[PDB]
Amino acid sequence: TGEIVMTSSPATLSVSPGERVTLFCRASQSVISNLAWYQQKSGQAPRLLIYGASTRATGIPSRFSGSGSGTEFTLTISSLQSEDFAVYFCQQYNNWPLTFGGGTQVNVQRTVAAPSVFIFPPSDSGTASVVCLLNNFYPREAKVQWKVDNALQSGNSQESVTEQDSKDSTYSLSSTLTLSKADYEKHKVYACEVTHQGLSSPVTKSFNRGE
Amino acid sequence: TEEEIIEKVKSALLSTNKAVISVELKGRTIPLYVEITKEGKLHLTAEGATEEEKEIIKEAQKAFQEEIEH
Amino acid sequence: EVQLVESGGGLVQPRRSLRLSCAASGFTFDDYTIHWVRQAPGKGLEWVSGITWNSGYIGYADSVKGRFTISRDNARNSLYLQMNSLRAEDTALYYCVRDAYVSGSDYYYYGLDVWGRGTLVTVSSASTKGPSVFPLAPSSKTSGGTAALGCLVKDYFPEPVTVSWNSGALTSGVHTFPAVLQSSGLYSLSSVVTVPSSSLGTQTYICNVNHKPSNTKVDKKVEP
Repeated sequence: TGEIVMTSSPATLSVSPGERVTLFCRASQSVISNLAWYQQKSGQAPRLLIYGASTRATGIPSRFSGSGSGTEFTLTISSLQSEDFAVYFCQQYNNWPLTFGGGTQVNVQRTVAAPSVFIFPPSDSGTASVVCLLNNFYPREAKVQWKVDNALQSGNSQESVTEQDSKDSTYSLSSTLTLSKADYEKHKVYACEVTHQGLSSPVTKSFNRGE
Repeated sequence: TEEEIIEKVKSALLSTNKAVISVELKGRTIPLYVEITKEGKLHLTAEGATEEEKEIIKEAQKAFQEEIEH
Repeated sequence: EVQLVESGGGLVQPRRSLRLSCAASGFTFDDYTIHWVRQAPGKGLEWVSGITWNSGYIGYADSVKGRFTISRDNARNSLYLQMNSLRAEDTALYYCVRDAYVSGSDYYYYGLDVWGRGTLVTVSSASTKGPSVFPLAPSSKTSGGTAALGCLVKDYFPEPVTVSWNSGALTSGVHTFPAVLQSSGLYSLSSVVTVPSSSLGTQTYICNVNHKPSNTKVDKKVEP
């Protein structure tokens, strides 16, 4: 094949301003020092940081430094600042096809915050959907399971997660369960089961069909 | 085979003047160091490579060098 | 002002074709190799294709070979990308990217140093449909005196949809979630807000859904 796969790690990282940040990139074959690093803020084009394995681009602050040669590379932010919260990509240019890593998202570190859980019953008009809301929690990882009549659902739900809030650095998640009006009326109890490390025990919010 | 090496060398010197490619000459995966000068001189280096394996690389290096100048 | 400006993206049906363009400015176009790099929504970067200064070498990713054709016109300082047999997986933001490595130069640079803002390419069989705005009831049953209410915006196409609360009055506590693509090819989001439970009996809360591609302006009253 000849294609060189870039492997980024960690997938996500949480740090506070002032901390030292280290991001890793691994190559499937040797790339020598033909590795670049990019920074991408939300809704913006990638910005080249370091083009040689260690050569900082012109205009890039000195807190950014890169290292490695072969198949193991690192990007170091000596003292992270607020404007450094972004996604960081590695890219080899040893031979075409040019390939990027998955990317490492650096996030704002915060104290754990348990979510407040709410469940919203349907309101139609051929059918409607059930919504479960996890509001202002941290970290992002959270398990949401639907159970109608004590039966675990599967494949009929979709989740959506907000970006880290600019005020409190928390996340919000909404899980929508969609059924037909026929299947919705075949069951009585619709429960949203929520697991999160900020909760001392799994939280179950449920309702009976018909308010 | 010798044409398939020129292909991989050509794809390596597109975004960089120095690269390393893996070539399967005959029953062995040979690491190959590819280098180009500003004037356009290509050197192919094989390390721990048998004389035979070295000569096939010299033949590929000559064939691509003529294509570069022409 | 070294910059690359893309054009030509829009809505396209599967199996059809689309031609992207890129205009260069502020640098010698005939000295650099130029690349197309795409980014799926919320995913990584993927190299699509590249051309050398003289079109002497042309490369394609295996996912687009045979279907995509790249070409350049150094007389017009323009780059082009002809996309054929388009698939839904081709939906992405397409960047026009200049390579920094100029062979034969005295001082070498590397990487991808000049990017465009990108042009969005959506491949979908869906037709423009206005949003169906449903209510999320602030059920009176705790959360430490905090109540949650919202409205569900289901079955709409294409993006985007702007949601406001009480005509820009209510802002704090609002979370408009990113739209998810349903299996029906239609988009669906929801907007929620946390309010004092005592305000449920007095305060009126209004959703302000506005879908301009469909010319739909819907206001919905949320009531327990």
